Amino acid sequence: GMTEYKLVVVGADGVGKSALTIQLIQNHFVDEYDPTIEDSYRKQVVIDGETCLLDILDTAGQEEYSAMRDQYMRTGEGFLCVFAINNTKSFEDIHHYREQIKRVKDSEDVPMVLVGNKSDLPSRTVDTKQAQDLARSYGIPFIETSAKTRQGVDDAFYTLVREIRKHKE
Ligand SMILES: *N(C(=O)N[C@H]1CCN(c2cc(O[C@@H](C)[C@@H]3CCCN3C)nc(-c3noc([C@@]4(C)CCCc5sc(N)c(C#N)c54)n3)n2)C1)C1(COC)CC1
Ligand SMILES: Nc1nc2c(ncn2[C@@H]2O[C@H](COP(=O)(O)OP(=O)(O)O)[C@@H](O)[C@H]2O)c(=O)[nH]1
Ligand SMILES: [Mg+2]
Repeated sequence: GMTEYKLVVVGADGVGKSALTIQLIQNHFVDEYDPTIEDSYRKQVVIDGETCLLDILDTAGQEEYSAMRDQYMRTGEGFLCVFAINNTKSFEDIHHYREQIKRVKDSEDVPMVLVGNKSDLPSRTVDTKQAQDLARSYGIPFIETSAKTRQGVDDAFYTLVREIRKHKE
């Protein structure tokens, strides 16, 4: 049977959650995607020789801590916590997203990857060392991405699948 991995992409508005998801799905950079569209997209991929089905939830809805929103986020097996390297506030929000994931999954060990997006841009405000160190503090991997150039896109989603595999085993 083909294993399906449910991946959820989270982070502050405008960090590039949709552009990253669409690069994985379409193999195309989409600079404009309605910031309110929250949807799931599937793609069959080969990761370490195993053909698997990715189901990616690209988050966008209003901040809401209700039984309904918690249950929808709880379907995720692994999470990408995205910030933009030129937006300090998005990096400073990361701990909130991790805390909410741990809470809905009722687990101290949820497969997770820290993603520093917009790596193509020159006006960086978050040092790579600070981002590597945040990931080190949590015991999770860190991946530098650009949805514009496709830098790190497969690395981010594929590392998350590998983290899910380790957790299940
Ligand atoms: N974009 C904009 O403002 N978008 C909205 C929609 C999402 N959103 C938001 C804000 C937020 O803020 C916290 C960091 C902060 C801490 C104190 C309370 N608030 C104000 N947090 C979230 C958020 N946090 O967790 C989520 C999840 C989707 C992550 C996975 C786990 C769970 S479980 C659960 N329930 C939820 C939820 N909700 C999550 N989301 N979201 C702000 C703009 C762009 O304009 C430009 C308009 C500003
Ligand atoms: N230069 C650059 N712009 C990006 C990148 N990813 C997203 N963007 C831009 O950032 C803005 C928000 O992207 P979007 O995917 O809508 O973010 P979301 O709200 O997290 O889904 C848009 O203007 C995008 O063109 C990237 O890696 N590089
Ligand atoms: Mg979006």
